[PDB]
Amino acid sequence: GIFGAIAGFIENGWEGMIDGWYGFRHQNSEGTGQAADLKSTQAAIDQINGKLNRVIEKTNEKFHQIEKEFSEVEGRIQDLEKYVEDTKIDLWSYNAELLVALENQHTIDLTDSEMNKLFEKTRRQLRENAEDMGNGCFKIYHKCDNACIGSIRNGTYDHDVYRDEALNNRFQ
Amino acid sequence: GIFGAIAGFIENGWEGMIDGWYGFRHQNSEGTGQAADLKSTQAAIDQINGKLNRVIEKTNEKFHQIEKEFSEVEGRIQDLEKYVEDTKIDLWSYNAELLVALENQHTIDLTDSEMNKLFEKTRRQLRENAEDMGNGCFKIYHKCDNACIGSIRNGTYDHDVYRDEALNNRFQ
Amino acid sequence: GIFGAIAGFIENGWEGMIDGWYGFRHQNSEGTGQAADLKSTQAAIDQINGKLNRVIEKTNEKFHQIEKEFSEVEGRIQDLEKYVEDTKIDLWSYNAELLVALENQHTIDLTDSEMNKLFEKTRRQLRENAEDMGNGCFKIYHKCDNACIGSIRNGTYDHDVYRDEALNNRFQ
Amino acid sequence: PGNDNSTATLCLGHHAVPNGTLVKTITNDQIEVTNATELVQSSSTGKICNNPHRILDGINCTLIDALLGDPHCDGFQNETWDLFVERSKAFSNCYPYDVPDYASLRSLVASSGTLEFINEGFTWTGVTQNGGSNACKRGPDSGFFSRLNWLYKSGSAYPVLNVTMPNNDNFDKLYIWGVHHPSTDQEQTNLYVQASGRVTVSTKRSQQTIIPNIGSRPWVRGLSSRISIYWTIVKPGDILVINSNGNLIAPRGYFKMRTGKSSIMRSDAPIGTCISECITPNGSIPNDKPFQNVNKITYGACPKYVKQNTLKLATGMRNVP
Amino acid sequence: PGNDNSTATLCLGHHAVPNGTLVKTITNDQIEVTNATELVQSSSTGKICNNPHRILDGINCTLIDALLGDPHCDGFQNETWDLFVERSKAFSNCYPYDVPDYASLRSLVASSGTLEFINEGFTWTGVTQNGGSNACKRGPDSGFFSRLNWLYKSGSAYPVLNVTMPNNDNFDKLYIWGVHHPSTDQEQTNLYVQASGRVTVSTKRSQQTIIPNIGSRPWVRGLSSRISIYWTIVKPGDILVINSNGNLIAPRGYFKMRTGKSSIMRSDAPIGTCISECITPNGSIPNDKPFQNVNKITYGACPKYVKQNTLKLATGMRNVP
Amino acid sequence: PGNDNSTATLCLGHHAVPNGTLVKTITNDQIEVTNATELVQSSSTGKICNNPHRILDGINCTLIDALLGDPHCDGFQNETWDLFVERSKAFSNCYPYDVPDYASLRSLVASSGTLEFINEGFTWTGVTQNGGSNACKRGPDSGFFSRLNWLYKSGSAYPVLNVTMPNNDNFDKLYIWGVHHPSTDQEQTNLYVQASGRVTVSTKRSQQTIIPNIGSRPWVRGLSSRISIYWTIVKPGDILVINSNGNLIAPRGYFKMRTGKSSIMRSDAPIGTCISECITPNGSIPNDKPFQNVNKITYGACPKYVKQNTLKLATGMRNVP
Ligand SMILES: *[C@@H]1O[C@H](CO)[C@@H](O[C@@H]2O[C@H](CO)[C@@H](O[C@@H]3O[C@H](CO)[C@@H](O)[C@H](O)[C@@H]3O)[C@H](O)[C@H]2NC(C)=O)[C@H](O)[C@H]1NC(C)=O
Ligand SMILES: *[C@@H]1O[C@H](CO)[C@@H](O[C@@H]2O[C@H](CO)[C@@H](O[C@@H]3O[C@H](CO)[C@@H](O)[C@H](O)[C@@H]3O)[C@H](O)[C@H]2NC(C)=O)[C@H](O)[C@H]1NC(C)=O
Ligand SMILES: *[C@@H]1O[C@H](CO)[C@@H](O[C@@H]2O[C@H](CO)[C@@H](O[C@@H]3O[C@H](CO)[C@@H](O)[C@H](O)[C@@H]3O)[C@H](O)[C@H]2NC(C)=O)[C@H](O)[C@H]1NC(C)=O
Ligand SMILES: *[C@@H]1O[C@H](CO)[C@@H](O[C@@H]2O[C@H](CO)[C@@H](O)[C@H](O)[C@H]2NC(C)=O)[C@H](O)[C@H]1NC(C)=O
Ligand SMILES: *[C@@H]1O[C@H](CO)[C@@H](O[C@@H]2O[C@H](CO)[C@@H](O)[C@H](O)[C@H]2NC(C)=O)[C@H](O)[C@H]1NC(C)=O
Ligand SMILES: *[C@@H]1O[C@H](CO)[C@@H](O[C@@H]2O[C@H](CO)[C@@H](O)[C@H](O)[C@H]2NC(C)=O)[C@H](O)[C@H]1NC(C)=O
Ligand SMILES: *[C@@H]1O[C@H](CO)[C@@H](O)[C@H](O)[C@H]1NC(C)=O
Ligand SMILES: *[C@@H]1O[C@H](CO)[C@@H](O)[C@H](O)[C@H]1NC(C)=O
Ligand SMILES: *[C@@H]1O[C@H](CO)[C@@H](O)[C@H](O)[C@H]1NC(C)=O
Ligand SMILES: *[C@H]1O[C@H](CO)[C@@H](O)[C@H](O)[C@H]1NC(C)=O
Ligand SMILES: *[C@H]1O[C@H](CO)[C@@H](O)[C@H](O)[C@H]1NC(C)=O
Ligand SMILES: *[C@H]1O[C@H](CO)[C@@H](O)[C@H](O)[C@H]1NC(C)=O
Repeated sequence: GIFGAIAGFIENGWEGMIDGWYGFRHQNSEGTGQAADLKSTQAAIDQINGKLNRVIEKTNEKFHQIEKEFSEVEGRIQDLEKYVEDTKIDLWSYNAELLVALENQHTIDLTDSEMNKLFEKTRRQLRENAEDMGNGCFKIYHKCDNACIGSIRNGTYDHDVYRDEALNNRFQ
Repeated sequence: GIFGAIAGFIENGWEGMIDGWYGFRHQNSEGTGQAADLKSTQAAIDQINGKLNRVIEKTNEKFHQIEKEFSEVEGRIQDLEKYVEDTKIDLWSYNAELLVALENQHTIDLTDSEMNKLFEKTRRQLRENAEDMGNGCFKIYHKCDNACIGSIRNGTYDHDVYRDEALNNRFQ
Repeated sequence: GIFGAIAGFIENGWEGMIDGWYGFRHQNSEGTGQAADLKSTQAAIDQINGKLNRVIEKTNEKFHQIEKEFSEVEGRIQDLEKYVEDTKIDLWSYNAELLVALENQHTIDLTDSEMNKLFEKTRRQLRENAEDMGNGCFKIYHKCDNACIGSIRNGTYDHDVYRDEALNNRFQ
Repeated sequence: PGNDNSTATLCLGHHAVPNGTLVKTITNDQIEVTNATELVQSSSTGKICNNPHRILDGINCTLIDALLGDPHCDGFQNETWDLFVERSKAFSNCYPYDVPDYASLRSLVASSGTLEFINEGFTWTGVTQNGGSNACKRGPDSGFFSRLNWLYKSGSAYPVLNVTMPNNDNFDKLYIWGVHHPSTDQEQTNLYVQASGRVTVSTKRSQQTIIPNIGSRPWVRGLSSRISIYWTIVKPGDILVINSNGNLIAPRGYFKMRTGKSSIMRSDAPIGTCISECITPNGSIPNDKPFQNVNKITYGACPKYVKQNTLKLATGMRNVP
Repeated sequence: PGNDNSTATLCLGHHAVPNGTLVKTITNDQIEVTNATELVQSSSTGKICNNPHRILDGINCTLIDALLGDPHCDGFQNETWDLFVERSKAFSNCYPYDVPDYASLRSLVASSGTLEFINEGFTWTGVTQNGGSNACKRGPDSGFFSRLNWLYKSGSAYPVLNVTMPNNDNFDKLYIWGVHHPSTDQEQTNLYVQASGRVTVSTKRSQQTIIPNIGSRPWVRGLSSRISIYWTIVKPGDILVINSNGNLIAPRGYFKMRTGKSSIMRSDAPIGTCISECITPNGSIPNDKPFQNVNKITYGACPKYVKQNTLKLATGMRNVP
Repeated sequence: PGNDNSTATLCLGHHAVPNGTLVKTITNDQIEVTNATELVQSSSTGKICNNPHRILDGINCTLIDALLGDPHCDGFQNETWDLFVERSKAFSNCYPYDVPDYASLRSLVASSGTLEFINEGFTWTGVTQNGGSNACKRGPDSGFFSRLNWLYKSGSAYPVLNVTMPNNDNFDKLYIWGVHHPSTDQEQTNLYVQASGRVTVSTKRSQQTIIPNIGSRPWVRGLSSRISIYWTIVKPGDILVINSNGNLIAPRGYFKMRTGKSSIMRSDAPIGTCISECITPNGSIPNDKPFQNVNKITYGACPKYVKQNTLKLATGMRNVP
């Protein structure tokens, strides 16, 4: 029973993030906080809406076709009509099964990817001022108040400003 | 002809690992050693068994159908019966070809991924105590006996214990 | 309007690279330069030629089939002939649509992957002598003339030679 | 309490829900995602919406009885439809008949989409017209199919009938005609004099020729006799010839043929005052989903029939506690 | 010797085998993996396993000869089957016959799955029953199809035959009957008096009516004459009427119809004492694989036919030396 | 100017073009790539290349008129083809005729691939041979279908015709024959004496038997009479028997049947002096692409027909400015 330590995406999701799909949780001098990342959130949504527009890219319109139920036994021609239709249904049933499996694999992959993409982006910002804790979190080796964390989420963090302070905490 | 140096997954597999799909080889004060990683091994196997259960997700049962060979020339109706069947076979033949290609692409991708996933996991454990040699191996910048290597494979390696010793070897 | 700074693949392509698909741009004591990387270039091309050989893996030869246009109204049999053919076309039309979408997704993925693969390869060469600037470029923390950059592109860069000089520039 | 003032922790994460749902992938058979959507339509309202397709409810009539002009189907004269609906309660109540290749005539009429009928002035020299039967009551009087003309002896003979009707129009004409099969060799002569009639109906490139067959069939509405129904389509520029020795059940004109989106469906589903593009025998179904397992029989803009009753498309990431 | 005591090397790696196998991917046409499995079944045992489907070996008999009751097929009376097997050595040895739409009768009987036959007490007033022929020997005596009744003149006439048989049962009845075509205009009168017989077989909604044709056909088992075989299905609540002037080859009763999983296959493969769900004309094949290129003709739980003779599914990682 | 002499910048990058092209993916509906290629063939040259398939241009003749031997189609005697091309301008100019199941005869002849005809020495005792008609002029003289023999009365009678022709060959023989339908009951007796002819054509296992029908049809080239065309295939070891009372339009021999790659196509496209594997009614199309939306009707090694007019396959990376 450990409350207090925050943790990242490595084998845990955040039930408490209801204003976005991806985001940051921080712990610093001023306490803790949380903020969604709209950009990666929107990127996942756009991709998923696209598949779901293409999958629903409008039905086929069919009118007069062939009969598919029969009140009389007839032999050869009816056999063929039933076989044609059974063949069509099995092939479409296969198409549907495969489509869903492929699309769901892809949905999972692209959502995982957005997550990792946001991690790497953050890591690139931090340069030598932080280390990967291994749990989806960075240890930032300098005083980083709410405004500081904000600059990271905002993409305006200047690593040079804190570099001396951080290198000193990391090593010597 | 260089025997002595060990090497990692970067463009070489280990023919000598027969108790697992993925693993560690080490070289330290006590000599060399090798140990499979069951978890990533099991993860690849589970995924592959799943595809191979879904691909073999039981045959279609068909009974009375249409005739497909003919002893007499007949024209229009036979033409149609042959065309219906030729059409079905070509479509299923296509399905099979594509399925295998897609599934094999995926099998290769997920097995490569498990490999890289185990590398990154190890890298995260090591923090600042090791460097990526570029060949799938880490240079661990501190005395790491068999028990030490064991703690890495076991996931109980404490980077803090060795941090001072390693940072000193890496830099100053 | 900033000319002078060079930049990497992070959200920008190089219109000025006409002798390869992937490559290096550098800036050093001797000025700037650019060189294609043939290996990753060839790897993308080979993969794309493969798909484009398999997609064009030769047409199906068909001869006598069924009639598909009719000058007279006939009812049941013609209905079936039209339905058989409409069914075939819709299924192949679906196959084609899906194939192209899947293949194009894959083409994009494998080309992105080659890019990132060349970045990581370079990063592994550089060890502790460089830092990721975040824009697809490395800051190399030592004097690296044209010959030096060449050794990096050539895969013969010895990180040890420059390590002391670089660690000193990076930190102390 | 509180953490050191010298460092900070910044974690990256994704949302999760307490109510995840299981979907299928290539990798795994059951993986939990944050949200998903059904791709198989498996329910119907139970009603055939009468908008936007024109639905013609056959009620007590099959399309063929509406075509021939069975008296209780008189309300269908010259009717049109996108989809004709035949009900299981439908019944025939005219001269007992059969249609060799019933299904083809039903199909081609269904697809043509109209019973628009045009009277033509056939001259029938030497025979009596408008024969009626007690098995085809039209009020209290004996009667017959509205679109058919039961010809029989006049005075005491039945001259070889022999007439023509050119198609000088721009559309195909459909002619419905018949051959009468009396039950007794004594019924045959009594109506048509000759002991073995014939009906030859021809165009320039085609001909049908039918010989009647005397004999008793099962009693239907008082009768062991039958009529067999045939049809002939006459293209623009072509000519219809009708030659008969007897037993001819003559057409009174033609049905104008069309091409288009018209069809026919067997269903007992009530007609609904509502709007739906996709129609099944179960009733109309929505078409927002790409697939459906309601019925392989459909009409209009419909999801494709599949065997699965459910297919869940992930619309969110993997759900992880 | 040995490495420094100040550092260590820890390498990550994956296994590899000396016997890799080539598979196909999207990326590459031939990539070596550590292991793979065949998805196309391309071999058969060469035997049709008689378990778990009931296999009925026709031996010298086609299903139609078993149906009609060709004497050497008498052992098939009232037989049932999941899969009837017709052999290339089969032969007919009764009255020479043809079946217009042979394939449909063969199909519907195959699918019904039984030759369960019920005798009905047809009364045939004024004619002689049980005619026999030297072309259909039944021992040393002339004989005929067991399920058919060759009617002919009695005294010196052949009165218009006219009988009925209602279906007061819950199942469909299949009636098999025939029309005799004599070879000479003198054979016709000698058997049936009338010079041009007719056979009309009818229910309430359907009728078939056949006129014989006198003339010589190729000599078969002594004969230039033929019988043509027809059928009629009578639904519950409906009635069969049979009217004939002559040349009628009468049914002796009906075959009880069923629906189910029964079929028919042409094969010369021996029947095997073994177990297999999937049957092909080559013999039974295993069904562990999703596909097969043994035969497009199959029965039971089978892999799907495809044109490829091999498809290798990777079941291991890329093999790298 | 210039950068510090203490460091260097090394950037990794990929090319981009100023003229990117949009393709479709799973992820996005329109993504710009550096280059792509069309997979749907949507154009034709407009000409049917006469290489490498043997193209036989029917010109004024349908395959059936070439088969029967309509005089203006005499140039097609014994012709062969990979693909027979029927033109919309084709016309008949012989005795007015119909073919019940025209489409099947046209199909089986098309697929057989030859009109190779062998004369057989049919003996026709007691009748007159080689009847000719003004509706089938052969020069200035009345004439008839080359492959057919119009038989009629000799002296003053028409004896029951009755002949045989065994197949002692290794191939199937196709026999084309006919039945004449006179327009008047007085035309019938005048040609054939009997008042109701018959034609029975039989092998050991099959028979067709046709009764003519007297009556007027629409005037065609002077005539209200018709001939109806039938066929019979005789397998090796089997025997053809032809029995007729009158109205027989007799074959003069058989057409040798083959199996192979031959077919027939309706097209008005000019024949081209060029080379193409794939043929459509629009003309030949290249087959470098996997798909095509030119025509669902094709012959030879062709791309598969699809509904899309364009499908762009990326052949380069994402294009980024
Ligand atoms: C769980 O996933 C489903 C997947 O579709 C989500 O349902 C969809 O939600 C969107 C947004 O509310 C709906 O789009 C909207 O449709 C209306 C209809 O006109 C339109 O006016 C709006 O502008 C917008 O495009 C969409 O229809 C709806 N789909 C279904 C099948 O209901 C759902 O939002 C997800 N749930 C959560 C909690 O995220
Ligand atoms: C090479 O790949 C094939 C891919 O299937 C592997 O073959 C499979 O091996 C497994 C494990 O031995 C078999 O599963 C077992 O089946 C029995 C049958 O009842 C069951 O009782 C066991 O509990 C287990 O589920 C599987 O049947 C077998 N598949 C085939 C087609 O033979 C094979 O192991 C791989 N080779 C190596 C060296 O890894
Ligand atoms: C844009 O993408 C298309 C995708 O195919 C590229 O077109 C292809 O270019 C290659 C190389 O020039 C062609 O291959 C060659 O074909 C000839 C034909 O015999 C052969 O002799 C050569 O050895 C080589 O294999 C290929 O045919 C051609 N495909 C098409 C459809 O034209 C094109 O190069 C790309 N454009 C750029 C600027 O990269
Ligand atoms: C729609 O109607 C069809 C039949 O018209 C229903 O399918 C039948 O379902 C019952 C009960 O499951 C089965 O006993 C029958 O065998 C089915 N018939 C056929 C032809 O498959 C179907 O269940 C109905 N669906 C809905 C949603 O009403
Ligand atoms: C199973 O039987 C079929 C035929 O019943 C075989 O297919 C034939 O194979 C031969 C030799 O390759 C060809 O000459 C024929 O053209 C094929 N016939 C057809 C209809 O395709 C098949 O090879 C047999 N397979 C096995 C495994 O026994
Ligand atoms: C090839 O020919 C076909 C017809 O033989 C053309 O298809 C027709 O196209 C016209 C104009 O678009 C339509 O009005 C017809 O309805 C189409 N007919 C059919 C049967 O679909 C086709 O456009 C031609 N294509 C080329 C490239 O010449
Ligand atoms: C349909 O027929 C029934 C009798 O079978 C009759 O009672 C009913 O009124 C008829 N419906 C209409 C609309 O005429
Ligand atoms: C099948 O017929 C042959 C003669 O053709 C006969 O010798 C054999 O005994 C028959 N088989 C059976 C089981 O009666
Ligand atoms: C085809 O027929 C027309 C008349 O319809 C004729 O003028 C033309 O010469 C004919 N073509 C050939 C090749 O005989
Ligand atoms: C139906 O339309 C035809 C075509 O004009 C017309 O002649 C006929 O009188 C109409 N009948 C009814 C009942 O409206
Ligand atoms: C076959 O079954 C029927 C139906 O009961 C029975 O009447 C008949 O006698 C049986 N015949 C044989 C040979 O078992
Ligand atoms: C066509 O071939 C047949 C078969 O040998 C031959 O008898 C006939 O004379 C040939 N006819 C022509 C016109 O070449």
